[PDB]
Amino acid sequence: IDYAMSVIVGRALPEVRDGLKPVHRRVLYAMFDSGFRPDRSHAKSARSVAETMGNYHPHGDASIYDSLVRMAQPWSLRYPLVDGQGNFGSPGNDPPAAMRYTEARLTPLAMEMLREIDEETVDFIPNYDGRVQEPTVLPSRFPNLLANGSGGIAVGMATNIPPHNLRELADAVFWALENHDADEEETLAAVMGRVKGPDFPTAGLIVGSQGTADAYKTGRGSIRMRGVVEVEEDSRGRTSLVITELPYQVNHDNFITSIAEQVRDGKLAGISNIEDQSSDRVGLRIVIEIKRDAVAKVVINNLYKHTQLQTSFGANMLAIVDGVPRTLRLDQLIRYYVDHQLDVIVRRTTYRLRKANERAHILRGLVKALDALDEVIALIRASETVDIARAGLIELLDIDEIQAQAILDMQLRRLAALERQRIIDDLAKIEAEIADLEDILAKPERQRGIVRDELAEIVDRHGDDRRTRIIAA
Amino acid sequence: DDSLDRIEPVDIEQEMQRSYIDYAMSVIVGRALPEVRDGLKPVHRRVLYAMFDSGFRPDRSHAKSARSVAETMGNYHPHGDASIYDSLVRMAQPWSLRYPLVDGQGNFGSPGNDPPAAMRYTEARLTPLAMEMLREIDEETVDFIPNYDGRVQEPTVLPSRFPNLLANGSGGIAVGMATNIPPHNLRELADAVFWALENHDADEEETLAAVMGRVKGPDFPTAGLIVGSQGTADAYKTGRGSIRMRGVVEVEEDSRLVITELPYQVNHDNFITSIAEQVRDGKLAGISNIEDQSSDRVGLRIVIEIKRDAVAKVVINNLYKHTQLQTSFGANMLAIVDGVPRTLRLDQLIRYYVDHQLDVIVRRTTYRLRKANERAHILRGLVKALDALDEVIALIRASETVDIARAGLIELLDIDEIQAQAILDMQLRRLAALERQRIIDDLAKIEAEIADLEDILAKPERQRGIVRDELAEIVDRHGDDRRTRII
Ligand code: NA
Ligand code: NA
Repeated sequence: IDYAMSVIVGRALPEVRDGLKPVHRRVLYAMFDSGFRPDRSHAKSARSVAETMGNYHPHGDASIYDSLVRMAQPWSLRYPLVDGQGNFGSPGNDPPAAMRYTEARLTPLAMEMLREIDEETVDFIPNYDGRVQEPTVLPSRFPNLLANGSGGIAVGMATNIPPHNLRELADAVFWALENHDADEEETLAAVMGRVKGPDFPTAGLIVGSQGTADAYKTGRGSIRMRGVVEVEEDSRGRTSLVITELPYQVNHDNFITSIAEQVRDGKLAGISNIEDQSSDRVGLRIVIEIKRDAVAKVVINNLYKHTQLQTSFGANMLAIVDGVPRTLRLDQLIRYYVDHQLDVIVRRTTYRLRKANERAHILRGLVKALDALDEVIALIRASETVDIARAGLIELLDIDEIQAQAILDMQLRRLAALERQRIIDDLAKIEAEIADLEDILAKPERQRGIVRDELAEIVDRHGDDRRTRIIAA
Repeated sequence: DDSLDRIEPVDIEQEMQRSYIDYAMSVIVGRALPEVRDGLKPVHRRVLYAMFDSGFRPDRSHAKSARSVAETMGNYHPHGDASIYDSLVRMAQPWSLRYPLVDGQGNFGSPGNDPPAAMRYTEARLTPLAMEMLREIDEETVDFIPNYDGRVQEPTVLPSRFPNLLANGSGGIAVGMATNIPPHNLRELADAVFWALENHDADEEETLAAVMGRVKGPDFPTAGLIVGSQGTADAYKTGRGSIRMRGVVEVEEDSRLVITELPYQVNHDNFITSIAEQVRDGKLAGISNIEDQSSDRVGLRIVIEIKRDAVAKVVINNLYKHTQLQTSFGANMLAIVDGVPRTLRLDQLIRYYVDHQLDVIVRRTTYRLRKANERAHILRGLVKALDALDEVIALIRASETVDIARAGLIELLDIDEIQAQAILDMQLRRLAALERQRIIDDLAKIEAEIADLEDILAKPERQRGIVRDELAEIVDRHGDDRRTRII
């Protein structure tokens, strides 16, 4: 039926607001709700998988651990959300260890995605069995969809958003925050000016400008990615080619294999031997030894030709906007994100203000009780029951049942001189807070300034240098 | 293993390997078979405890099985959900367990080949009997140990307020050795236990006879009939025996052969299949047609019709012969006692259970006694404060800080820091007339409790009487009529 697709496209494509699919959102939220934060010891992955399975994804589905694992791989995510410990696989064919052998916890950036989620910043909905509530989206204090990108298949409509530099994106966002009046085309230009292009975790080089611009303005484009090969004098002492970087998503093992197989086919003469000298110290380092009668330049170009040393990234900016799949331009992605940020901020202050009032209400009744301490005390001791006392206090002080209950819940230790003053002082602080909150609600410029300052803090702390180099040649 | 005369470097490695195996498998066996005390294997114990720790109690709504499977998987059994759900499911089937521990809702399968629904479609919760297995587990009644990752503690055994191992029985294979204990009647077992409680001085031969006298034999949840006495007796006195089970066929006619019960563990579908596949092979001539007419509200009903020629029950006898309408239960009372597998006699099973019950009770009393004292300590200081209420109140209001107040109170009342902190933690509502009296009354109750507790610790007869009364209560509520009929 019509809702069939609406569900297939839910597991297939990412939301534009946080850039996540239901699985990942569930996993992250589960870890959060479990307290698996960065300032705490890693927890066995089985714990996270289990918390997700029982509350949100009731399947012995391998897709849970698969999501947890992937969000931990620095070669897959430009900005990882999971902090892994143990065997989480490799850029090659080496498979990850079982749930029970690995440990995981959230990264500081992931903590920014969940920031203030308990302050009604996003809409929650009941889970599969209706016992608990789950988030439809995360606050996403940092532009995750564009930062980490996304890749998924729908009914022939598969998304393919590339990763980007956090510092750059933040610049584009800051511009959109100040130029709220601007029109799309005026914005499309400013954002395209700040975001130089994709920034893959694997580094490498992007060759050209067409693919990028096409993607940013038409939501579709072919980006030319190229590995990084160095030329070295070997112990031969002749020439050896050294590939230190590969294009995004290129499997190291499959790559080396294609070279050896392509060679045997006779398609890659000039090559004497291939050897992997990679390591955590040296990083990627595939040494290709060329024959003494060979030109480095010709071998290189033949590599670009017959291997993934040079490959294309087929960008397709397709995301879910209000439950409907859509192909977007960079300016739309940016505006939809900013809108969400603003929505989060108003909702946050709306919530804080409500709770601030409830707090002040109680305090006003505690202060009243203080000004009549001797009376309330005698009244309470004279009362045969707490009910009588509750009723007597309401009458005696002119307060409601909640306020009257707060007084009866008060502890002896709060009667100490400095304790009593603390109640007074608090009341003043709370009233001042309420005012400031009401001010934010009244001024859209204040709200805009808040998202800007908070985002700036985030970029200062977690922002990093660009990895992928753009080559106009 | 092997033998000695070699003097080689390859034989040093051979000896060590044999040693590691012995140690290795001597430990694996501790898992394959059930413990004497609670009758459970680690999987089941973990599942039950997880449900308990989650609050999935009989007095609350069923929860999706996936929740139970998940709680188990993450805290105690991180290997997968297959083994877990299978255990949860098995413990909910009234045709498998004489006394189910899990209360299932939805498709938990059938006595035949119909498979259960997925964990997201079924719901489950603990039965009242399961709640008895976990009774007082939070009062240091059993030894706990850290779990796989050391983040949480898990039980090595459950309090087991009812004789589960003998009640529900058990069947497993560890290392060539496989246990096979049959289920029994709770009311009967309780009688045997009550006897052992009163006749603590009795000897093996006497106890054996006394218990064999109260437990008439296995009582399968699938009812049926046991033919003979040798098998049963053999099992109860040698820990091994062959018990003959028989279905219940009550033939009828037109209007123009009805099997209503099958032996324990006999698959309904496989049974009917064996009949048809054999008949068509001519091996079972004299049968016109088979027909399943069972349904909830009627029960098992397999209709078998004979040819005109033979209206003889000789067809019944041919059934007993070539089908599972009559099959044997190979009893083998093998359980884990102190980490070591052992074949036991009914009296040993009974005494080891009683010992555990007694252990649980003194441990419970010991714990309750400690907590009471800590409680009485606090109360004594709250009462003191009450007798000087006006003073303590003025003192507190005069104190510039809670520290000053804490110090002032210690002096003023002659009490320690803990007692002095309890007073400062006291709430206004506790100053109400009836509230104040409640503190006084409590102190008297606590002191009385402590005394009684200390008494239990001193008297073994009191401890024995406690397990007897509590067990009696359980049998009155959850005990049920016998199902299997003997001879
Ligand atoms: Na008021
Ligand atoms: Na005292």
